[PDB]
Amino acid sequence: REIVHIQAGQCGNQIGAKFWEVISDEHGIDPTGSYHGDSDLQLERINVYYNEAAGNKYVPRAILVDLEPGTMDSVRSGPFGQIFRPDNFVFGQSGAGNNWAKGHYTEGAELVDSVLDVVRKESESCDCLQGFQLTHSLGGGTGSGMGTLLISKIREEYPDRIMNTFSVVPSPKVSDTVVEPYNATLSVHQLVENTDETYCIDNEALYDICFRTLKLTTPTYGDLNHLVSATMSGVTTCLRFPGQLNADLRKLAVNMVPFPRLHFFMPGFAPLTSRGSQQYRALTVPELTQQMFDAKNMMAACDPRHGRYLTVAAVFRGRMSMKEVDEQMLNVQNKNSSYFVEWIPNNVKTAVCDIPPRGLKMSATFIGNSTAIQELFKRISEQFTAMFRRKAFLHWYTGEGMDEMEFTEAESNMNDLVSEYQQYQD
Amino acid sequence: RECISIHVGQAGVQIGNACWELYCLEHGIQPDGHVPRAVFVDLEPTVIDEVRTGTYRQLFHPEQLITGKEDAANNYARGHYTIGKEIIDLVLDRIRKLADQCTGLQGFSVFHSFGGGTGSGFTSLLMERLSVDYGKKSKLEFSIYPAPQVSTAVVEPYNSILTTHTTLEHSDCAFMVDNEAIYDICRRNLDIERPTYTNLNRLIGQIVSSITASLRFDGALNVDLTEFQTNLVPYPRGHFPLATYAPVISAEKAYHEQLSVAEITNACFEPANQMVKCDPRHGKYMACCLLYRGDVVPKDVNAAIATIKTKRTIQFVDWCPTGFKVGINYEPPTVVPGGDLAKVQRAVCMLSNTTAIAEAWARLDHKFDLMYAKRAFVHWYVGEGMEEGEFSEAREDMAALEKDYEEVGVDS
Ligand SMILES: C/C(=C\c1csc(C)n1)[C@@H]1C[C@@H]2O[C@@H]2CCC[C@H](C)[C@H](O)[C@@H](C)C(=O)C(C)(C)[C@@H](O)CC(=O)O1
Ligand SMILES: Nc1nc2c(ncn2[C@@H]2O[C@H](COP(=O)(O)OP(=O)(O)OP(=O)(O)O)[C@@H](O)[C@H]2O)c(=O)[nH]1
Ligand SMILES: Nc1nc2c(ncn2[C@@H]2O[C@H](COP(=O)(O)OP(=O)(O)O)[C@@H](O)[C@H]2O)c(=O)[nH]1
Repeated sequence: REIVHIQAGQCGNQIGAKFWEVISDEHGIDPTGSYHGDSDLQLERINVYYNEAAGNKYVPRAILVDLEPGTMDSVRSGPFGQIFRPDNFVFGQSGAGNNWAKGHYTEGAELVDSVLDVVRKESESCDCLQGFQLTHSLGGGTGSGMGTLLISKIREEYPDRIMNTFSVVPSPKVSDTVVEPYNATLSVHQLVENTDETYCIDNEALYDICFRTLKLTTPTYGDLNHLVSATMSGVTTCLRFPGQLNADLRKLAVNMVPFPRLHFFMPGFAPLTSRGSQQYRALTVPELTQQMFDAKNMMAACDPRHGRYLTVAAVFRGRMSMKEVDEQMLNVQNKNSSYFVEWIPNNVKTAVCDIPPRGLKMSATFIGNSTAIQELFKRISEQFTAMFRRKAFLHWYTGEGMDEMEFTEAESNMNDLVSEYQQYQD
Repeated sequence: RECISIHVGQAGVQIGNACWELYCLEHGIQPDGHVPRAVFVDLEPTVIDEVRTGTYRQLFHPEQLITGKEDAANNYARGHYTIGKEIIDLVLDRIRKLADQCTGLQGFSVFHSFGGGTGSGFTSLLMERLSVDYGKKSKLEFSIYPAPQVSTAVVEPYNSILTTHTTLEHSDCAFMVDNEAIYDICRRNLDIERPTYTNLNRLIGQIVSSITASLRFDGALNVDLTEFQTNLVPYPRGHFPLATYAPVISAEKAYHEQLSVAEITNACFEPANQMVKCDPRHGKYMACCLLYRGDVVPKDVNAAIATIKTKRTIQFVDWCPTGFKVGINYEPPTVVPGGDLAKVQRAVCMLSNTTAIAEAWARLDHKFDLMYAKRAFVHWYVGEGMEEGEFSEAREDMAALEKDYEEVGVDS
């Protein structure tokens, strides 16, 4: 089976450039060279992310879109940058803005019919594709409405395949934008009902989890868009190795999304460690299952400890005892039964791959579908009502051909999403 | 005279790859030194592929190794209807191909595992397609029953309930085998807290390399599969016994095996070696099937029981005066050269049918309620082509397997 990535926008082209900088190394795949893989296994299931053209030369099966060259060139004229075929790029010299309405209408559109054309050239790659990987941010522009216009047009041609997304929801404290809430609400409006799995990422948490779980002093984005990559990595790809009980986006969505809402998640890593300082790391399963469920170390600033759990799905990887996994995932389920919902007798959906992170023994990607993501899906929504009762930057959207009802729509759409989420946290 | 084996879903292809590993092992014939007699199937490659890419890879013809490049996905309704069909008729073909290829076969051994995808729903329409193409034969299947707590998939119950019901009315006998129950033996009767799946399946091949292999051998009173169900299953219900074993010894904690026929026989009926977490918390065996193999004498066996029995707190059904279809092979076990099974001269395989599974059935069913009571993952099925009925029925169905596995017994 094969998956296809679509890094949309600077952010996504930034997050991706770091994702493909992890899923790459994890396969021993130099900038454009080849399978200089340490293992002889890091290359049989690559048909999940790569393609086979110049034989020795692979092509990460993913497209990159945008509307302000200033970032894509950063990528390609940068490190790993060169390895994705040229055409594999899509963008415009148009006014990117931070207008969702511009990425999903006046401009974002006139770029999709060429981005859609691209993807299929890949969708028609070969064998049964599993689904799509779309990384982006819900507060900027070329990624929010521009992405949304895609996942909502991708389904139009792939109603079968599974719809993924590691959407960067606006951090709880400091937005790197102004019209944060706008691009947001308007964005998920499309995801909440075009995706079937969405790992919400908080640019802040990744800070908290880099300054406190680690003790890094100048945490730049390269670190951040790593961190993400780890989980984003684990979940998919990684899961397509030999597993003493392997899983994949299918079974994940099939175990991770109770009701149709596609529902959004929260990635968590387990073996995070403080630089050369923390050697230690006896790394068992309880210390791996220890981190994961911890009230911090979770990518979204939401508090797992602030709402129940629908279906946790810790993905293990690195030769270990099932006997303890269950035990460990059991004792965390019991000694902590408080946040695990009773209408799902056995939430946890264990998965134990075999090969682990290169210089690592045991790992534990996480994917909780807690009713704690109602803490942000509320957040990014309360900020909206605000700037709307004063029709704030409304005219950067309108002017770009839009409506005052669509802002009503999207919100109310993305608003009950908090409601149906409260319909289980209780 | 021949027994066909079917191995489906990771479990199925797993548990089995371990029973089919001790097999040749105790038949002195290395990796490629005759030919097997089964057929593996999945709708998610990698697992099956993890066979045909390693040990034993060459002890099976790629024809048998049916495999699907679709998406297994832990939803019953996808392995049965939607995608299972995409490869099923192809399997029926393989099987028949193996069916006609012999001198009057017997039954089938469908190793799989309830709580999953390909093993749950798929097998379901394998057995249906079997039992109505072989009514004149027997259909035994190893029901790896979804653990009582230490689970995995979120749907676990859904899959099962539907699977068991759409199979019951087909197979003739289902040997339950729990995952935890075993664990709770690899820490008690083996002293190892690193029990990998590779071990839980080796302990299956230790209770499987009997029921058949053994039986099919010469000794005291040979026991075919036919005798099993004829002596093991009281009524039409494909009644599902719960495999057991007594010489369950820690090949480094118990420095003693010379533990005479009696003592092991006592072990079997202890609610510890049970392969299923179905502690006889009421259960009244309706018909055990103690299978001795090796250095066991027809009078020592015919004595260990004339007390296991008169132990009374052993409590046997009312209606069954002598429920002990004994079996006695000549060859003892043949432990994996480096496993943890100290290996011994004698060994039972006690695979009884007790008013015990009446338990897990219940719990593993009550889980179904809580879920289905909110539909939970339901759509993940209906989309795959299903109706609110299936779930409805495959429940009312169980309701009966309740109003039956408690009825027949409990009352005298
Ligand atoms: C320079 C490093 C990471 C990094 C810095 S900027 C970027 C994109 N990546 C190093 C080395 C890389 O991590 C790879 C090998 C070591 C993996 C270990 C399992 C490690 O213990 C891991 C859990 C870590 O400690 C982190 C990678 C999270 C980090 O704290 C240490 C680090 O800087 O790794
Ligand atoms: N004893 C034992 N139990 C296993 C093994 N592998 C899996 N199980 C358990 O049996 C359950 C059902 O088997 P699965 O392998 O999940 O089923 P499946 O057919 O693979 O499901 P899909 O992959 O969706 O098709 C699993 O959820 C585990 O709890 C194994 O090798 N031995
Ligand atoms: N983790 C992460 N977040 C980023 C990065 N760059 C920008 N962001 C986030 O994305 C938001 C802006 O989205 P962006 O994609 O740059 O806007 P766009 O180019 O118009 O779509 C900012 O407010 C940040 O929260 C990055 O490299 N990594």
